[PDB]
Amino acid sequence: LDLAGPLLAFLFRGMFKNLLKEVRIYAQKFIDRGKDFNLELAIKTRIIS
Amino acid sequence: SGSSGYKFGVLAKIVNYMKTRHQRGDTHPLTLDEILDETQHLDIGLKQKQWLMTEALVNNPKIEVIDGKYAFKPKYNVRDKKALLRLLDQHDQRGLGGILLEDIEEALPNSQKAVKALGDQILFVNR
Amino acid sequence: IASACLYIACRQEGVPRTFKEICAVSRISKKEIGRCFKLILKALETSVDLITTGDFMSRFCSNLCLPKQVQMAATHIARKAVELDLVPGRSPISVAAAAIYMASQASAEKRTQKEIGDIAGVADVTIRQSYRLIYPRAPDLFPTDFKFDTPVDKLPQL
Amino acid sequence: TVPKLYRSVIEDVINDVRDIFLDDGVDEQVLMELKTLWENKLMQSRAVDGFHSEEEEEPLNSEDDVSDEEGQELFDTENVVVCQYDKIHRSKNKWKFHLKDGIMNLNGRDYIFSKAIGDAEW
Amino acid sequence: AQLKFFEQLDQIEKQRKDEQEREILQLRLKQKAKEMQQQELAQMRQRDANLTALAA
Amino acid sequence: TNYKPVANHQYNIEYERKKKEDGKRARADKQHVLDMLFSAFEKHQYYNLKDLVDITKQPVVYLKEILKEIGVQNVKGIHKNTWELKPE
Amino acid sequence: FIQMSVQRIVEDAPPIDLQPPRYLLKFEQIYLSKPTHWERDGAPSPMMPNEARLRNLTYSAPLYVDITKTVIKEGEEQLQTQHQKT
Amino acid sequence: YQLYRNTTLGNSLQESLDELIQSQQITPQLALQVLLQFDKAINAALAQRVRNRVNFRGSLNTYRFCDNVWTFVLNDVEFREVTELIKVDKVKIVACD
Amino acid sequence: IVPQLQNIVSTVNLGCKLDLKTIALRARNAEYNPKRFAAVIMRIREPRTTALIFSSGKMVCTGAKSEEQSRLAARKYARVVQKLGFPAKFLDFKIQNMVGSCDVKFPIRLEGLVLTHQQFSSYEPELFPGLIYRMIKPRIVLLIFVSGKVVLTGAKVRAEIYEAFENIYPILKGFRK
Repeated sequence: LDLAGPLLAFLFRGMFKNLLKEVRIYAQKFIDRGKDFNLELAIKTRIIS
Repeated sequence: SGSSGYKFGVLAKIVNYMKTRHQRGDTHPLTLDEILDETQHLDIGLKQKQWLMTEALVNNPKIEVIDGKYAFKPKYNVRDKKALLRLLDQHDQRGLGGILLEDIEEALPNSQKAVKALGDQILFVNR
Repeated sequence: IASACLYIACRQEGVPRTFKEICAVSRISKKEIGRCFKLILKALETSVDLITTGDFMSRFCSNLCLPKQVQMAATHIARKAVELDLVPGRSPISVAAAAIYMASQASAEKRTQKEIGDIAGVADVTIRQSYRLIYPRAPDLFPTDFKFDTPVDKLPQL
Repeated sequence: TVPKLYRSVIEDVINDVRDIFLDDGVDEQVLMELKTLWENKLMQSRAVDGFHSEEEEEPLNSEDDVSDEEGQELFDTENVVVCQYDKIHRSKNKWKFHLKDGIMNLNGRDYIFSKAIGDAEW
Repeated sequence: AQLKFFEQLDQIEKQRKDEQEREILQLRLKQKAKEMQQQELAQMRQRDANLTALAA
Repeated sequence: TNYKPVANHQYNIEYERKKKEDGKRARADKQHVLDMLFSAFEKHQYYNLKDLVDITKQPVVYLKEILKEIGVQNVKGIHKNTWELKPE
Repeated sequence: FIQMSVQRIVEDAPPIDLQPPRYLLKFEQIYLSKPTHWERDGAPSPMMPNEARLRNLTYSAPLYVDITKTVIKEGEEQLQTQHQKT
Repeated sequence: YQLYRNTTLGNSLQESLDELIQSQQITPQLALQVLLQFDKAINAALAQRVRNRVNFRGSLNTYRFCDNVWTFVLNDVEFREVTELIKVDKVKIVACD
Repeated sequence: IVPQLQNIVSTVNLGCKLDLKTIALRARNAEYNPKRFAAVIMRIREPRTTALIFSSGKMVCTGAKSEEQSRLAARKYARVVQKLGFPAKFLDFKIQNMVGSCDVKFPIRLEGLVLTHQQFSSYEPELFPGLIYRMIKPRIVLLIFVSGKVVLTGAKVRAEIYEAFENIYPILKGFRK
């Protein structure tokens, strides 16, 4: 019988990988410019919430 | 770098200069040493000058030498800019495939040529 | 264009936000956003209204975790100072930071000027000059209904 | 140390170009003769002491003058300064010069500066 | 000059050794690349040299 | 979670770099640029236009006209035309 | 799940490297906060469940993490940053 | 830089090489190779030899900028080196990046 | 109060091709940087003016105290180019910008001016301390400060600068502290 917390954890893992993918795309664009990189700009608050 | 003498592209520049003076309309027979003096490459060194005559001039595929002095590699034909109407008269040769790129450098500007072409019976079709 | 329009929209809403906050979330520099903001104002024919110190005061005090009474006292000091014109042609954020520092020093929960300066975004030296200008009339600026852990005469001067 | 630096430069250049002379086939003795000639000229000048020595549109012309003469700039008597500029700053007519690794020939003497600041008004 | 002529032959023997490194693998490529890097610097220096002669 | 910088740090770093270094220069000394193009052509039969832009400070548009006179871009059967010296 | 699983998921994450200078990001300690609601002024107010039903507020708690940023310029020089509670 | 070639030490070396070319002791263009080597040695020596740090006050007469090279004409300029003070009516300063 | 001219901006076209490198080397007090601009900068000590030199021959003069000084400086620069061997003519000379600065000598309330004329004056304290005022009748921008210094710029003619200041002078007196 699945508990509520593991079901939430499985979905949270899916949100976390989507957040990591967004960070990589933003970082790749910043790396191509070469000006600098900001992790806070790369992370997306909306995807997890 | 294979075989090269002094500054790279000097041999190609010498061929380009030979074409440029003909387009300018000042035509004179020039020896390889005379061309070097004109291009200020006279102090290219004895070995480099010897290399140009022995191998670099021979290497060019379309280079033509009339006798004592070499002739421009790009265009064997003189840029007369005359008898174009006679070339047009024979449609078998289609004007000998005449190109406006060859023209406009022979002795006249494009603006003068465009006015002349419209006035003349000769017309130009560019695919 | 989006950042400049957002600043104009805050003015239309009646709840203005600091340009520096817009810069924090925007790659574009403040100077370029400001130049675009003038162009958008002409395009939409939008009227210009002065920013309100109170809206800025609440967010900064919450970040400082200052008590509500201290926040009310700081807002009263800034409002009184602008009417008195003790500070001439001075931006509201600089005046607000000096008022917050004065209120905090009087209160038990004192906040260092440099910490307030980082939260406000104004230079610490700018706050110190503003504080010196309003320091002589600082007891008058304070609301009558306030409790002072430290007296205005004994208040530290920076 | 300016004379010592110049003598050190002479030794380094001769040693480095010795290989080039050997490749050309020029005799090493001729390279030594070049080194002697370079040292001898410095002794003759006496500028630097050496260890080896010790051993309407039409009337524009009507508004004539108002231009400084170009000839005045070059007389060949000017003090010679060779230097590298980190940056040059100009405000209004005022000029600020930042220079590094520069040797100045002033009053027949050589002065080397790690860095220099020059303020001038144009 | 006869001695200089076989001195050149020793350089040709070095080129044969260079062929041996080429089959193993980069010395010949490195030497040519270094000369090209020097040429770009030389072109900038040549423009500067004319100015120094003109100035004095 | 809220901060108040006057400008983004990355933007200022780029602005300083832009003032410190100018990518290309003006269209001058076409003959000097032509000699540099000849040097690249001597080194390799075909030279990439982007590589040539790094070599010459001449604007890409002016450089293309000089390249057109002495060379024709070639697909090489892989598209991505690369400038090569004219056989003529 | 909230106390341990959320921390474990970020802890068990491969570092993301983009390059050729390489920027490496690592998610380490997780920080959590009591639920707060942001007003129009932007001043946070602690969420109340009865109040949340009345105003149709969503009951949620802000999530924070510590990110360590290390960048190599290929010059054998490494720059390290310590972002916290992002 | 080739500016260092135009110095009293550099000029004497250039003329000595020319004398060898005149006698045919050294093959032509050998002097140019020596000058290229001289530039590398002089630049390295200037970069790391160390020197006094000094400041000067002066009046600028003319400025020339070409090929990223600054040429300045200085008039009535006072140069201070440590304790010593230098007064010269005319001085020329050339700066190369 | 009378506005005092600070800068006279004039454009005059020589109408002949100019070699920028040759002009910079031959002309005294001339600096040319190709990357920064295509303009060769030449200045003369007697009149404080800046000259921009281009292949077209259009020349821009800025910072002249008076219109006569700007024309005189342009004539001097053009004749120097004529000495260099490039023919110089005065063609389409015009004064693009005239700048006038004056002080009312009384403090002015920026907030009051914004309330009466939000459309005429747009002022944001954070972007700049000084109020920015634009008036439809005169083609110039007026700067109003707590000190009361007024800067008028962008007017084609001097008369416009004086007219704009006189038009806003009663409004400034009304907002005097």
